[PDB]
Amino acid sequence: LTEALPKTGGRNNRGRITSRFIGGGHKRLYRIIDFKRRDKSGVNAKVAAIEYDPNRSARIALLHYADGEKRYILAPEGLTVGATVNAGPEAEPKLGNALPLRFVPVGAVVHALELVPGKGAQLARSAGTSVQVQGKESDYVIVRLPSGELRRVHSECYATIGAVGNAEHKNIVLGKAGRSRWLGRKPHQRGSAMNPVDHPHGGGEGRTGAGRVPVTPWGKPTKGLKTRRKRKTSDRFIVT
Amino acid sequence: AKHPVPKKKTSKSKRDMRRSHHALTAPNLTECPQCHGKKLSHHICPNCGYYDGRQVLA
RNA sequence: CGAGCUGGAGAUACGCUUUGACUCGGGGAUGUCCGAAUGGGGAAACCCACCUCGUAAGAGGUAUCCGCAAGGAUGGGAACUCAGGGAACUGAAACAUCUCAGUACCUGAAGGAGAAGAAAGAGAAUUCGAUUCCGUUAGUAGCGGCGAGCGAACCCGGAU
RNA sequence: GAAACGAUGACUGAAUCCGCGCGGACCACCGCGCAAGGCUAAAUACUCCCAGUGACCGAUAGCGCAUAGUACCGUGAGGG
RNA sequence: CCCCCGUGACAGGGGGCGGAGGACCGAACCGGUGCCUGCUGAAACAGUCUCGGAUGAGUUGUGUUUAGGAGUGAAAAGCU
RNA sequence: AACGAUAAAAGAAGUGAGAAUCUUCUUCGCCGUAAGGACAAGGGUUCCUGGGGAAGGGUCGUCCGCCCAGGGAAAGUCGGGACCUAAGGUGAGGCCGAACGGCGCAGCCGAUGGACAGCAGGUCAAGAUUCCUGCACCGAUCAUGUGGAGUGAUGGAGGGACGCAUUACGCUAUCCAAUGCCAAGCUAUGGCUAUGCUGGUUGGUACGCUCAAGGGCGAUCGGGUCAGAAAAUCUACCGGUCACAUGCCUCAGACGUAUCGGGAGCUUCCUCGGAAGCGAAGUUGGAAACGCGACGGUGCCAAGAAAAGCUUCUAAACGUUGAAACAUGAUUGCCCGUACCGCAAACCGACACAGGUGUCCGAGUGUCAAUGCACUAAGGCGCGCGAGAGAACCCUCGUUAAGGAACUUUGCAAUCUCACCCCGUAACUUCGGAAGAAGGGGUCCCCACGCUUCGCGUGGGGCGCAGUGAAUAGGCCCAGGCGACUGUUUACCAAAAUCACAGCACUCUGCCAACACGAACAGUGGACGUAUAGGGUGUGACGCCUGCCCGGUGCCGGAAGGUCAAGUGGAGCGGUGCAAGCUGCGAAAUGAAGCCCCGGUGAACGGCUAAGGUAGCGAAAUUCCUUGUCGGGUAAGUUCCGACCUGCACGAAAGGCGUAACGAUCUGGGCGCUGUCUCAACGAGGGACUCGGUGAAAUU
Ligand SMILES: [Mg+2]
Ligand SMILES: [Mg+2]
Ligand SMILES: [Mg+2]
Ligand SMILES: [Mg+2]
Ligand SMILES: [Mg+2]
Ligand SMILES: [Mg+2]
Ligand SMILES: [Mg+2]
Ligand SMILES: [Mg+2]
Ligand SMILES: [Mg+2]
Ligand SMILES: [Mg+2]
Ligand SMILES: [Mg+2]
Repeated sequence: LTEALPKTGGRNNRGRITSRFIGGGHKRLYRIIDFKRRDKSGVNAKVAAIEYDPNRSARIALLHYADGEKRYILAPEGLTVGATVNAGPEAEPKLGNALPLRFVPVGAVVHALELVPGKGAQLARSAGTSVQVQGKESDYVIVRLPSGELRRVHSECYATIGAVGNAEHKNIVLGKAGRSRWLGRKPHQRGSAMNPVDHPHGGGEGRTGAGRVPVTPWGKPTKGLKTRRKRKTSDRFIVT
Repeated sequence: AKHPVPKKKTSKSKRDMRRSHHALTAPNLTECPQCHGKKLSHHICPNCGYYDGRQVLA
C-alpha cells in the first residue's frame, strides 16, 4: 500500500524454461522488508497497520519509527495495530521485539531468524512458522526449525518474538483450477501422459508406470539429496 | 488424379473424321428490292433500312 | 600524339580544337554519405551533439587498444601457409579398436608467399655437416581386430 | 607392444665440463652431440589479376552469364 | 447488511435490499459438432446450413525472449 | 470442362473504324453494425489531368488499378525525434571462457505506455488540426515599463503512480415528435386545398452581479535528530493550538449579449457545363452513452509498471548598484511522416482469388432490450462473358393423398418445437439445482374506463383459415455406460471415455536449498522465496472406504565379518658391469566409496513361489464358450435394462464402489413430427443442352 518495488514475472532463466510450469498471476509489486533490523537498535517504532503482501504467505506490518522513517516488517501472530516494538539486545521477550538468541530465554517461540549475524532473516518466514529455543551451547544456540531439524545457530544472530501470522492455509481451499491459474501455470503435467521421447514414464498402451523416476534422470520417492558439505556439522538430527 | 481419362492419342484421321459435321453453313442471301445491297430473309436491309417502306434510319 | 573530338548510344542541339583538343603514359589537387567506421545514437547510407578557429558561408577535432613520444593495431582479401578445435557417411561385405582423416568444416594470426632453419641431429662409414622442395630408395623396413588396410628413413642423384 | 626418444596437463625435482643428453627396455663399453635465448635470404605452394599459347569449346557446347548473380523463387541463409 | 418468527439435540425459515458467479441465453469476437456441397476447388483445408464458448484457465495488437537431439507443448510425438 | 458466389437488370441518348460491356439519362434490384465511413499495418505512385489501346483484363473494350507524358503530397501546436522509462537489447570498469565468444552494476538504446501548446470555417482536376481567412495558444533571446532581493541542483522529499465488478446524481455528442418557426412551389388519379406535401432548424470565440449537478481541499506553532549520505525553511514521526454541517477553490455543461462562421435554398453568366454573388428561420417537448463532470460511490481479492517533466527544499555558486515573479510589443518556429488504396481488385494468399487482417464511427421505423432480425437514410454496389432453350442427370429449394421410422449401421437427413407474458411443473438431490422440466392458456384491430410509462389492466365490439399474421425463433422425455464439473487437444480424417483440473497422498529439500540451464569456481532460474515454502511422482470434486504378501528389484537404515582401487610399503627374483652401482618385474600386510550380508519400507517397481482376493462390483469399455440362463420391453429384441455367478482373464489411490448436477460424449427405449421410407409426383432456381466470344487438364 506504500512506496515499494516493481515485481516482474519470469519463469525461464537466462532464456530457457528452468523451473517447470509457473506463468499466470494477477501481477504484483514487491514490498521491501527489514529482515535484519540491526541499524534500528535502541529506537522504538509504532505499528501503523498490518497489510496484504502477495509475495509472502504471511501478512506484513507497517512500522513508524520515532525518527520518522517507516519499514515493512513481518507480522507475528498476536500483534495489534498501535503496539510498540523495539530492536536491540536490550529488549523484552514480547511480540515483535527484535533481539539476538543469547538474550532470548529457553523455550521462547520465535520466527524470522538469520543464519549469519547480519544479512537478515532466513528461517520461519511463512505463515504460522515457529522456532523453538532448545538451549545455549557456547557462542551458539540449539534451535528447532519449523520442519523439526535441530540447527546449531550462533546466539549472535537476531530474531523476532512469537510465531508468524496469516492464520492457517486451510480455509484456503483454492477450489477450482483458475485459482491455481491466477498464481502459476497449468500444474503437475503427468509424465505418464507423455511419450517415451518426453519423459521416462511416457508410452505404453493405457494408464501404467515402471521404475519410479523424475522429469530428467534421478528417482522420485525416497533418495537423500543433500551433499557431503561443511554446514552438516552445525546441525544435529534431521528427519521430518 | 482425373478419374476418367483418354487411353490413346486420337489419330489424325479419327480426330479429323469427327469434324466432318463442323462445316459452317453460308447465309441464304437475297438482294434488297430497293437500296440494292444484300440482306437476310425476314430481316430489314442493313443499307437503307427498308422492309416494304423505310423503317430504320441510314 | 598530330586532327580530330563531343563515353556505350547508334540521339538531334549547344560547342571545343594546331595558342594543339581527343586518346594514351605519369604525378597531383578535389572527393558527399555509409561502411574497421572511430563524437554520440542507429532499423548501413540516417538522426542528435559538443569543443575550436571563423564575418556568416565554411575549416579542423572529439573510439578504443600500446608506449614518453614519434609512431603501431582495429577491417578487407580467390586459392596457397601455419596455429587452436576437430566430424560422419564410408571401408572393414555386420560392428565396437582400426579406416575414412587430422580429410571436411569452424576459429586466430599473416605474407607475397609462408612455414621450417644453424645438430643436446641424422646415423654405424670413428661417414655426415642448418632448412625446404623434386627424384629415388620403396610398397623396402615396419605398423595392424597382424584383419580391412596404413607405410617411413639413412645412402645416392639434383633445385637452391 | 620388450616402447626408447620427442611433447606436456597433474605432482615432483638435478648435475655444471675427472659435467650433461643421445644412440628403440636396461647395463658396460664404444661412438655421435652441448638443450632449457632470439634473428635469418634462396630453391616450394597458390592464382583474384596480366600476357602468350592449345589434335580446348563454338550458342542444349564453353564460366551460371556472348554477360546476369540480373530476371525470377525463398522470412532468411540460399538458389537461379 | 436492516426488520420478522423459532427453541423437540437441532439447523434456519419470511420479507426487504444488495449485486456474487471458471452462472445461464445470446451478437461482435474466439472455436470447429453433424450433414451436404466442394474434390484438375472460389480455396494446398473452404462454403451454406447446423452446432461449442461468449467476465474468463477469456479474446486481441504492438514490442521482445526460447530452436534443431535443441525449443515449445492443459500431452497428439502436436507445433516449430 | 470452364469464364471465380443465383444481388437482377431494362430501354433511351452520346461516342467511336468498331459498342451487351465506355459515357450520360431515367428506371429497376442488392448492402446499410455495411457490401457506408475513419485510421493502422503493409503496398508504393496505384491519386489527379491529358493521351494511348500490343500485352494484361477469364468475353468485349473507345474502358481501367493497365502503357506514356505532365502534375499533386505544404505543420512551433496532429504522429514521431531533438524528453522519459518497460520487457528486452546493450554495456568503460568488473566476472567467466581452447578460440570466435558467454555474462554483468551504474549508464545508455528501446512504445506497445508517460509527457506535451489550435480551434472554427474556406477550398486545386488531385493537399489540408499543414495552405488561405477569422480569432487563439506554447517555449525561447532581447527591447520599454513594473518589482525593488534573491535565484534555487547532477542531491533530498512530495507528485506523476495506475486493478476488477457493480453503480447514484447532472450532462453533452446525439436522436425523435409537433397546427413552433423559416423557405420553395405545387397540387389534379376519387378525395385533400392546408392544420396538406417536401426541406432546413446553431457551430467557434469573447464578456456576464445569470442557472448549476457533480467534483477537489484542512491551516499554523513547536520538539526529537535517532530518518531522508550531509544540509534545508522541504518531507516523515510524536505533541500543543482553530478543524461537526458550515466553509473555502473548481465550474461539466445550460442561459443571455455580441461577434466571426455556417445554413434550406435563391440569383445571374454558362465555352454541353461548372464558376462567381446572395442568404430565411433557429422554438417547445421526450430520449440519450462505452464521451464528459471526474482521481465520484460502494463492494471485492487474485492486491493491481517504471522513469521524466512537474511542485516543494537546502549544498555549491553568482549577486544584492542591474533579483525572481508580472505586463505589453518586436522577434523566433529545426528534422521525418502527411497523395492514394487500407475487411480489400492497390495488404498476406502464384490470380482482378467465396479465405485471412488490429482500432474507431456506424442513422431511421417496427421489435422487452440490442451492434439480433425484416425494410430502409446517407453512402456504396449489381460481384468484367453473353443470349436462347425449358430433356435426361446433378446441386440448392417449395408443396405433397393415405400411411408415419415400416428407411436404416443409426431417425444420418429433414420436419416438428420456436419470442414475450400468465398458469402450472416430477423422480432425485451435494439443498444450489434439476427446470425453459413436463403440460396448458394467451397474443390482432377498435371504443370506453382505470393506472406508473416508452405502455399496461379490466369491460364491450370487429375482421380473417390463421393476430410473435412476414424475418430472427429450444422439440421433449425414460433409462444406462464413461468422465465429477468450466476448460483442453491431434493447423490439414480422431473433441472423446484423452490431457488439465480443485481435492488426496508418497517423497525430497535448511538455504550458495534440493532441482534445472550452462564453455564456466561465470552468470541465472527456483526466489528478491525460506518447510502453512519449493522440486518430483502418482491419483483425481464429493461420499463411504483403500485387504493380504517384504522372497526378487529399488530406496532408507546397521556393521561382526567376506570382498575391493590407486597409493603407502618393499620381503623375494633377475639383467649387466671387475667393482661400487646402475637396472627389469616384484609379494605379504595396510588402503575409501560400492557389491555380497542383516533389518525395515507398498498412495515403491510389483504379486493374489513371499502370500493366495478384505469389502464392494461382476456375462461388465473387462465374457472365450455365447445370441450363457430366467425375467423386462417387442407382434417378433445377437443390442439395451434387471437379477443370477461358471470372474477363459474385476477389485481397492496403474484407486474400489457409488453419486446430484454437467456433456456438439457413447448405448438402449418412448412421445411428437416428418419424403427416412411404401413410392414417388409436381413446381422453382442454378448447371447440364443450343448460338456468338475467350478456351484448359490429367492421359496418350
Ligand atoms: Mg545454332
Ligand atoms: Mg556474375
Ligand atoms: Mg445460438
Ligand atoms: Mg446450449
Ligand atoms: Mg540489464
Ligand atoms: Mg445462361
Ligand atoms: Mg427450337
Ligand atoms: Mg449399473
Ligand atoms: Mg469432461
Ligand atoms: Mg465441455
Ligand atoms: Mg461456345
